[PDB]
Amino acid sequence: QVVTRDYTIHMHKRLYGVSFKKRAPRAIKEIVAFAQKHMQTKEVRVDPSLNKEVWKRGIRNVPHRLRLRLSRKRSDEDDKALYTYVQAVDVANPKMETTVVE
Amino acid sequence: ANLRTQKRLAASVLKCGKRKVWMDPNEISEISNANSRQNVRKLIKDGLVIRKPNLMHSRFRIRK
Amino acid sequence: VRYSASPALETKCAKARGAYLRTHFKNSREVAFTINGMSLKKAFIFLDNVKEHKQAVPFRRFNGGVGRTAQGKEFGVTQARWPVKSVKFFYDLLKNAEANAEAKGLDMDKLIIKHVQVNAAPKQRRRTYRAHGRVTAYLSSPSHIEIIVAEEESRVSLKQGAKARNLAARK
RNA sequence: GUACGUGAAAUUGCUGAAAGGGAAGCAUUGGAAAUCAGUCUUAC
RNA sequence: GUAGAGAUUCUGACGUGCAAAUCGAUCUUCAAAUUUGGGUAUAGGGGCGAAAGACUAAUCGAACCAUCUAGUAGCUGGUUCC
RNA sequence: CAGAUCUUGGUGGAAGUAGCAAAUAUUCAAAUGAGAACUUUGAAGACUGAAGUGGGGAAAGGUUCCAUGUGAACAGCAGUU
RNA sequence: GAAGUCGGCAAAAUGGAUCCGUAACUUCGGGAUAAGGAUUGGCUCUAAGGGU
RNA sequence: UGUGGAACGGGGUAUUGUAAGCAGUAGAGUCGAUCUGCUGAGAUUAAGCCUUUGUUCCCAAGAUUUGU
RNA sequence: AAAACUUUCAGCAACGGAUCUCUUGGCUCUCGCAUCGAUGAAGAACGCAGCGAAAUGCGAUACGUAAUGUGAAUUG
Repeated sequence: QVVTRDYTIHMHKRLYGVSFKKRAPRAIKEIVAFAQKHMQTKEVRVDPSLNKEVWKRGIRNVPHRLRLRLSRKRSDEDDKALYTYVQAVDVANPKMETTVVE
Repeated sequence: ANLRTQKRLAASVLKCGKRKVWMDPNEISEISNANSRQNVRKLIKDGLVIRKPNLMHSRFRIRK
Repeated sequence: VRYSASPALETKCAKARGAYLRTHFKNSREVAFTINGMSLKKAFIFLDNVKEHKQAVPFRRFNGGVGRTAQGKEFGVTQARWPVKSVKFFYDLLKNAEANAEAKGLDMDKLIIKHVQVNAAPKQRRRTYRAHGRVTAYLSSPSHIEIIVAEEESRVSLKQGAKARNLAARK
């Protein structure tokens, strides 16, 4: 249930052809959909630092790949919310496989 | 909740713009209790309200 | 105020009313026609599905320009929508009717939506400004809604008489 | 029940019934279905 | 050539407009017959006019208001039960 | 009274339709709350770019100023503002 | 490359600065930025042009 | 519950034109445009490219309507 | 070709405010009377109550003072 994993997302393929003025908002939405499909949780909280890194190169230029850390955390106030917390990971090259964090 | 009055007071007391006013986001309840200029000065003294530094406009490239 | 239908006999029913609700009368009518006749529990499941875009409310009378969808096929229609404001009002009234049945001592397992009606409420009116210094109406069409939940749902001639006797009795 | 006497029509929703192959309405005649009165029973 | 003052073209946008005259591009002028605030003067068969019958409160080949006035009608329309 | 582009008021079909497309643009977390695309705070991304979307005044308005409070109604979505 | 069209309408093309060059005509003032040519970055350098 | 699906990674294919870093008995000159080597490198590559003895993950479900 | 939809009819419920009944109002007629102001009128402005915005009333003696009459209220 509660599990933490690193993924690489191909934002280049998911943003191909997207209007320049919606690129970064679309990237955030693709992060949320990416997290929902992987961890099967409808509630997804994006870390403000991850939002900062997505918007790092402006609204029009989003990095071609992002290294994400997805954590299916149980809850804080509710009993069985079972939401995904998504944050950024600083690595030399995001071109690497999915890993399971201890 | 609403801290618009506190921000206008803080800008006036700190002698800067509301763009330069920073409130500790973890002290909203105590900042909201602060409703006068004495209270805002006490917040600034306690460090819960800070005037942020100006944005960077270096003349290094211009001098070079 | 008295309801439209002969039911609302309080021995075996419940009812709930809403007046002057600020939501579109046409959307409310389509929702009411869709939910009319299904069980109260299944009505709740359907309404949450509409709120979540898993099912759609068929638009049968006020369907002008309504787009097509695949979620109308279980009602045998092409035009269907997801009016969330109207469904939210209907959800609140159905919860109120269920509460009334609870206090009245009915059976929640067997309750069905026996009657639901939407009527046009008086229009509140507003102004919109047109070209060439013209002003016209920006009317609002509220709805009165009422719901009732309930349980379950020769002489013969002389010749004819003689013929009948001589044929049946004699044999 | 103050959106307050009575509460019409236009128009509207619900219910029941019915009708419908590019209008509808009407007139005439009968069928079907629903509905109903008179008459009678008595008086001499 | 900028601000500012204008308004040539697209006979573009819009044309139940953002707008009862606007927007975009293009264009004319930009130190003087220049642009303009406030004060003040000129009022309807009058004013004012580098003159278009222009303008004079979205009203101009005679402003607007109220009265005479329910003006007049060989003209159009309507004119109610069996 | 069925007519007069009749009068006044009311209400329809059109129709859940035309439409809500100028002025580059928002996003994440938290708070509040029944309810948050829109309120507030922090973070980020932007714009006006000193002939400003800045700071003031005159004409005009008149209390719109300020704090507190908020069922509606109004802010052509929403609204705790 | 105007064959389009009533018509080059719209669009394109040109465009700053430096140097060279500049016709008819003229009221001698202009025309004129006529027309036509060339040149333009970065970097390392010197050469002059002022004050006590 | 499969030569299953997905998310990535690897390979191929393609586009561009040899990335950043460091090194040089290269560089007009009085630090320095630039050049050379590593370096057909690096970046990008399905978003409607191909392929994968790869890696991790997901799936034996809800609703709804139907009888000769 | 059953449902939907459309139309018709009826019941109920809406929308709307007709109708009926009322009426401290209006209109018309008749009768009677003659009385504004520099001794500040008609009109206007701003105020006045324990809690009032308007209407009504009043003027810093401000929803009134005196005097006369009535006789126990005013009223949210």
